[PDB]
Amino acid sequence: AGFIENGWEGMIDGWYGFRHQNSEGTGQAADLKSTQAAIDQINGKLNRVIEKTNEKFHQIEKEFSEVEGRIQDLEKYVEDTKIDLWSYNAELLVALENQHTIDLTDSEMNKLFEKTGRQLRENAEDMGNGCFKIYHKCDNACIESIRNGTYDHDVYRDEALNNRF
Amino acid sequence: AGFIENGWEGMIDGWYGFRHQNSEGTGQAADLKSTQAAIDQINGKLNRVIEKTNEKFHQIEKEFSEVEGRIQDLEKYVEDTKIDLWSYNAELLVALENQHTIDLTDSEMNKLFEKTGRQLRENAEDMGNGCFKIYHKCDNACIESIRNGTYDHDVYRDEALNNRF
Amino acid sequence: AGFIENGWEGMIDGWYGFRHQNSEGTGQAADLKSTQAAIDQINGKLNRVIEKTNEKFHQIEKEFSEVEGRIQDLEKYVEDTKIDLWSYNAELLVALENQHTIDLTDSEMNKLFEKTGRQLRENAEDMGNGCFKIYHKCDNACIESIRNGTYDHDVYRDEALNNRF
Amino acid sequence: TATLCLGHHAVPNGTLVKTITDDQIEVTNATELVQSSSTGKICNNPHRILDGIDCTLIDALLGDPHCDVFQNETWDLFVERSKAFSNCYPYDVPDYASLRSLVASSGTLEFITEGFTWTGVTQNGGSNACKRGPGSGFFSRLNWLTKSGSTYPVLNVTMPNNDNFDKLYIWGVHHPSTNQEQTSLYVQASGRVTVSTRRSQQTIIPNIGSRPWVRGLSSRISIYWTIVKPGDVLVINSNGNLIAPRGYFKMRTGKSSIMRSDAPIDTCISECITPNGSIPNDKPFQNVNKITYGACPKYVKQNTLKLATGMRNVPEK
Amino acid sequence: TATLCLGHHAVPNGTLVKTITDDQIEVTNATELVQSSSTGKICNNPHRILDGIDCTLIDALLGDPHCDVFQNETWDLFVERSKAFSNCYPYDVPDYASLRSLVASSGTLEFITEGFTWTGVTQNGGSNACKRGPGSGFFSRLNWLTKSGSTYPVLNVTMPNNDNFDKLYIWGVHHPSTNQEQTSLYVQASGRVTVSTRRSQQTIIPNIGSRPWVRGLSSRISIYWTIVKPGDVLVINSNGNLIAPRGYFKMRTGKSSIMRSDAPIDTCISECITPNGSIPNDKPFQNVNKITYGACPKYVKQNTLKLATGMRNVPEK
Amino acid sequence: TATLCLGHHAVPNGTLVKTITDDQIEVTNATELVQSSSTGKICNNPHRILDGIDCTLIDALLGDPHCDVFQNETWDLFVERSKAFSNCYPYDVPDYASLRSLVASSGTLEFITEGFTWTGVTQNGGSNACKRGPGSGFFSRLNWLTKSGSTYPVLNVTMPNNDNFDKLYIWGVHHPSTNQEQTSLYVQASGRVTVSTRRSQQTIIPNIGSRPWVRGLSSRISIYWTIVKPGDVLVINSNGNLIAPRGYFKMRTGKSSIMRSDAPIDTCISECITPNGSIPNDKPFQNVNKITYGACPKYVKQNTLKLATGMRNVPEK
Ligand SMILES: *[C@@H]1O[C@H](CO)[C@@H](O)[C@H](O)[C@H]1NC(C)=O
Ligand SMILES: *[C@@H]1O[C@H](CO)[C@@H](O)[C@H](O)[C@H]1NC(C)=O
Ligand SMILES: *[C@@H]1O[C@H](CO)[C@@H](O)[C@H](O)[C@H]1NC(C)=O
Ligand SMILES: *[C@@H]1O[C@H](CO)[C@@H](O)[C@H](O)[C@H]1NC(C)=O
Ligand SMILES: *[C@@H]1O[C@H](CO)[C@@H](O)[C@H](O)[C@H]1NC(C)=O
Ligand SMILES: *[C@@H]1O[C@H](CO)[C@@H](O)[C@H](O)[C@H]1NC(C)=O
Ligand SMILES: *[C@@H]1O[C@H](CO)[C@@H](O)[C@H](O)[C@H]1NC(C)=O
Ligand SMILES: *[C@@H]1O[C@H](CO)[C@@H](O)[C@H](O)[C@H]1NC(C)=O
Ligand SMILES: *[C@@H]1O[C@H](CO)[C@@H](O)[C@H](O)[C@H]1NC(C)=O
Ligand SMILES: *[C@@H]1O[C@H](CO)[C@@H](O)[C@H](O)[C@H]1NC(C)=O
Ligand SMILES: *[C@@H]1O[C@H](CO)[C@@H](O)[C@H](O)[C@H]1NC(C)=O
Ligand SMILES: *[C@@H]1O[C@H](CO)[C@@H](O)[C@H](O)[C@H]1NC(C)=O
Repeated sequence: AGFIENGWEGMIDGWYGFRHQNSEGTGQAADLKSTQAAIDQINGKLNRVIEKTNEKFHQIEKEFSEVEGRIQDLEKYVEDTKIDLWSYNAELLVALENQHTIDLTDSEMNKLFEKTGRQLRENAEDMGNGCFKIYHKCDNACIESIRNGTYDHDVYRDEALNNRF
Repeated sequence: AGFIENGWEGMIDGWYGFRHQNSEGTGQAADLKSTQAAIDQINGKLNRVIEKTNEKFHQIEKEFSEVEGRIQDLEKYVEDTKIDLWSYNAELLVALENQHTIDLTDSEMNKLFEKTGRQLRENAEDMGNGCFKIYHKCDNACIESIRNGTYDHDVYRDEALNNRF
Repeated sequence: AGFIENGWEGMIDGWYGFRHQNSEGTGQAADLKSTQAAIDQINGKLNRVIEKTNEKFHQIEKEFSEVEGRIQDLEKYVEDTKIDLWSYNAELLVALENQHTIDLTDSEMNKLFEKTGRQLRENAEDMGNGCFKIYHKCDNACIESIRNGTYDHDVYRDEALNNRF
Repeated sequence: TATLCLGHHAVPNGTLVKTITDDQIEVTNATELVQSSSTGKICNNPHRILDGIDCTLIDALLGDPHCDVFQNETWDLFVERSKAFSNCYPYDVPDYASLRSLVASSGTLEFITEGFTWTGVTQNGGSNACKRGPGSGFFSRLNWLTKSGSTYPVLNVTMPNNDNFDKLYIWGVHHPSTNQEQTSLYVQASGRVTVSTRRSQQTIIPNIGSRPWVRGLSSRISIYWTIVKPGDVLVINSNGNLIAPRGYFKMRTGKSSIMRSDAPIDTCISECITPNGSIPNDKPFQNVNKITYGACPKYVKQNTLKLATGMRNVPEK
Repeated sequence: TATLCLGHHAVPNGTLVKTITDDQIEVTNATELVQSSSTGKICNNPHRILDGIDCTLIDALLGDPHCDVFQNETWDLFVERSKAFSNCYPYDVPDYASLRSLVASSGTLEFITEGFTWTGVTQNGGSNACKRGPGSGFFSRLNWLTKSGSTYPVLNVTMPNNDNFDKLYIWGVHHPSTNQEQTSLYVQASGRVTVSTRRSQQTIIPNIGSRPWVRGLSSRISIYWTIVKPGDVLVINSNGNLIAPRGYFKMRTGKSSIMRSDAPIDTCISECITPNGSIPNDKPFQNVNKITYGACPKYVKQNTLKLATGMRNVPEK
Repeated sequence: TATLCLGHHAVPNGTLVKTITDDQIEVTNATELVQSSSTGKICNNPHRILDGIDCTLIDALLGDPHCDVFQNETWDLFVERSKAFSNCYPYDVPDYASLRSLVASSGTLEFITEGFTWTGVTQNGGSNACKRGPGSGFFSRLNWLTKSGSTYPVLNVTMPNNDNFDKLYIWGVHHPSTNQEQTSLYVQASGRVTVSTRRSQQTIIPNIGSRPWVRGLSSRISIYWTIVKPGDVLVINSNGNLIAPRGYFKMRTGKSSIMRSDAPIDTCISECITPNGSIPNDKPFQNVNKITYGACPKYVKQNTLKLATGMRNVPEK
């Protein structure tokens, strides 16, 4: 895909979208449904989904000015144990969350692509670069019909198949 | 997909399956191989895969009736630390397990769809609603052949391609 | 896929690759880009990505030769708590890491397949067994062109479409 | 042509679960992972449960007259009740909690009487604060030694451990309310009690004075203990105020413990005991209590956790 | 024909994050999950912060003349400073740390004077080591009892708890530098102090001898405490060296604590306090300190953790 | 036409791993994450390992005649052996475990002799229970003071810390077996030992009586310690039973520790030491022991954990 080859530095009205070329020239528009879906999943994740702030008050002493022996050794041990475990949880959690963010945003891109491909049916071919070659004249009203989910492939097959085969 | 648009409240003989319409009327049948595969993965997960019950006996005191000072403060600290960490593990684990259950069951649905699509080859088109339009007459024996993995696309191409193009 | 039906015990020059049959006979070659990508992800994961060795020195006593009462009970409790939590982390981590290894290597196989399918475009059909049927004569130079990403589908469509339809 | 539709089942009413990417997603089925309730009763199987009815473990250990039924008793779990009370000569146990832990984990009150010989003293003294039967009495496992005639010798007694197990000795020190009691009771202006082994020693000095009145007495007894390992020797040296051991408790290791609970005990089977009663152990987590015994679920803060047991539920509409 | 291209946005300069499969991947946006800095100041809201300026909590408890401003004071967090110093009769507190913890968590120095009657002794003795105003003095919550005329009786005083809360009593024991002080101060060759309740007792024996000189004195006072619950009784018995209580501190439970910090306090609002000052609590983790109070982020070793807030950044080229 | 087949490799014999969705899945390759074995030997590099052969750390500290080889010795790890034994005047150390921890973490027995002057007493007393050479002796770092002629004065000695480091003083108290020993040894019916600093004091009262016989003696010595910080002062006051310090141990901070092990030490290099011997540290987890020192893998319960290093293995058939 074209979305593997690169992203668009020129797209500022959304995260995912369409770019096109036809007889009326070129243009661009964001897809707001996939943009919002990716955003909602992320905003949820950045919030307190599996963790929250706990309020704590009186606790053990963590710093000492004197050498005491066994009790102090245990208090230090307990605190170091707690820190190592929370530091671990923080590494694993961030790597898992980042792994899921990359995967959900790549998936939203692929979903838009498959969604488009099945709307077009046999009237278009996948060029291997994130683009569909549409085999019939498709003007700006047509491109918007594809973009908003109303493209009717049955009014184009007679032309599109003649151009494909 | 049709499996995104909705599920079937009328399907009770399995989790995944087929519904069809042909010259003999309509019908429905569950796919038992994908149903069982999803079930086996889930039954495993609901079992002691990454966790088990531990048997514990004598332990520290966790409740106190008197104000003692340092030792009691440490005992409470140790127990609160343990609880916060296990409560965290429970949230992360359940969210991860649920994330994997949704993903494995969506994937089993998509696998059945791709499996069907390649059996049909060029004799059918993906309508974008979880359905394949079969371009040749396909009676109830044909539909079962597709369902049990024995459909021979080479005996239909001559008809199916004439109807597609 | 053919990569679901089986792997190749005869492939030793990489992890992923191609096998072919044409007018010049048969052959095999590994795909080095997908082989290295799977390896790099794994070598990273097998390294200290979310965990590292900590160096520890003086610590609490963990074994006792006498019955002491409360302090000893707390020291044992603290150590058992630490062990149960790290044992849990080890089970969850290994199962998650193995889940990701299987998923990344299955995905690299599917990526090579889709990559090949879009290079071939309409000049080949997916046979449902990890194989593409190429509908034009494709000699050893052609097969290498497909393998190294330089296949030009536009010089074959006139032949390939006549053989497909 | 024909249409072949692929899909999956749905249910009229699903349930909500949480995932990494979604806060609430409806699924066909979900199970509950937190056990949030108990039966309110403690099961007497498979574990051996010993209901201390009005006794604490220490009163049972010392031999309080109301706890005579617990002599040589065993348990996997000793259960203390909020109604438990003491009714004997007033006492204290420095580091009470450790003695309670030692005895609870040993799991037995098996007691073996030993031939200690105390000469020049009067043996078996009692009090009206610890009545046994119609008259005065004392703790059944202790021997209150007092003067004989007009004297009280220094007692020096040796009791070797030639056995193959550890011996637990319980002993104590008397604390008179006045200077006029200590010299009429054991004819000594300044008493001391020393108990020792080949590895450690404890020396206790009695403290004279009035404490608040408990059961008619302003005086107190302090309880101390020592453990003698095989090959070691117990030596007791005193010149007054000795509440002598009568023998030893046999120590054991194992699964035994102690819990505080007012829950009744019944004829049912359960591997997990909490102070709110027994709970099922078929879920990985519980939020019934933090205090548990046996094959129990992990304690968590959450009252509920739903684990999807199926796919997303998408109704037909 | 026409071309319809699908894609996603990119940014001129993205940021790197870590995943399970990749050590460094560039993303369009990422946020920071570790709070690594403080304002350097402690906020005085919403928590009640009590700056002990040159006082420690124990000097404020005992009544050191420089800490007279903390009488009947309350706090959610008591802040000790490195500049704090003592300036009164030299003292020690066995298990200092526990007393400091008890008082800090109670959260108050509310003190109620009680009608203790000490007969046959001289009340309110002081020292030039604890000047109050131009002359000698002592800790404001303690009463140093000495001989009266030529005698010192055994003091036996009873103070019952008929209230519905726990009472904390602070008392101590004097340790003279010489045999020539103890018999001129409280006419007694061997003093003892016994303080007791219906459940426990403490008996302290004074230790005669010279210690290093502190503020001109080679003598010391040891501080002890006891808690009397409703229905219980406080009894004090002594034949010399008693630094008597003047009443009790009212005990409370709650969110109160203590911290050591040299950070200044200001007019700002923050729920999380560390010894380096208040920090924001809008991130799940912090690496400012391990010592925290209030609604704080978890302490981690990492100085930084980046969480992707967007997709992979793939520049146009 | 032509056929182009895509696929991946397989191996004749793969290995099984566990995933989230599968309990056992065969993969081409897998590695082992738990180190389950040791060499049975302790490596003497890179850490400095000190084999106490028949000594414990405390006997080496005190100066037991068999431990004379450990004077002024240092270690990163002190290794105690099960065969270690004491052979000197019988002793006890209240809170033994804390002293053992303090010395072990300091990492040195460097000892500096100080000019303590003890007047009116006989210095350097010994016993046949601690023979040194052919005659009687004592612990090398302690000075047993006894009467001189017919008297024993109260000793009052001051030793200031004008250095820039902490000084550890080890001292003790003698406990005679009888009233007929204490008045012939240090002419005193009731001895006391007080050791103090500007911040704390310890007063010990000797306890007279026979203990079980150890090496021919029914008497005992108790060991106590104190730490003097720069600017502070050590003061010792006694009227009998003082086992005097001869100087101080220099305290240090660092990586030093102590372990109990019967494993031999050899000429190899390993960063991780367990009591079963050194182990490799190339795996994240180990199940060799819970007691570890240095750059060690985490201890887990599992004997094995397999991490896939490759893809699913699907044989040709
Ligand atoms: C989609 O776009 C076309 C062309 O602009 C318009 O006629 C049609 O009404 C739009 N449909 C929807 C659902 O917005
Ligand atoms: C599949 O179904 C057809 C039609 O019912 C039947 O003839 C065929 O034998 C079945 N094959 C298998 C493998 O069950
Ligand atoms: C791909 O292979 C063909 C046939 O061997 C060769 O002519 C061509 O130069 C190769 N291209 C690349 C990029 O290696
Ligand atoms: C307790 O067991 C010992 C075992 O020797 C026995 O001598 C003693 O009589 C038993 N006591 C009771 C109350 O059963
Ligand atoms: C000491 O006070 C108590 C009250 O607690 C009283 O009962 C007792 O008789 C008094 N004793 C003396 C020595 O006067
Ligand atoms: C039982 O659970 C309740 C919470 O509903 C708790 O307050 C109580 O302390 C528990 N039982 C006991 C006696 O610990
Ligand atoms: C402290 O509060 C008590 C409450 O009864 C009051 O009697 C006393 O005078 C108050 N002391 C100060 C210093 O305000
Ligand atoms: C004891 O030594 C101190 C020095 O610490 C000295 O000031 C004091 O006068 C001495 N006292 C006696 C009893 O000689
Ligand atoms: C503040 O942070 C620093 C680390 O930069 C730490 O050394 C210091 O101890 C912290 N503050 C206090 C007073 O604990
Ligand atoms: C130990 O080190 C000190 C350092 O001043 C030295 O005086 C002393 O002689 C040394 N002792 C031994 C046994 O080497
Ligand atoms: C005290 O008993 C011991 C045996 O432990 C004995 O050796 C010693 O001589 C006895 N001493 C007295 C005071 O009779
Ligand atoms: C070495 O491992 C074994 C388990 O096989 C354990 O029993 C033993 O205690 C370990 N070594 C030591 C001396 O701690």
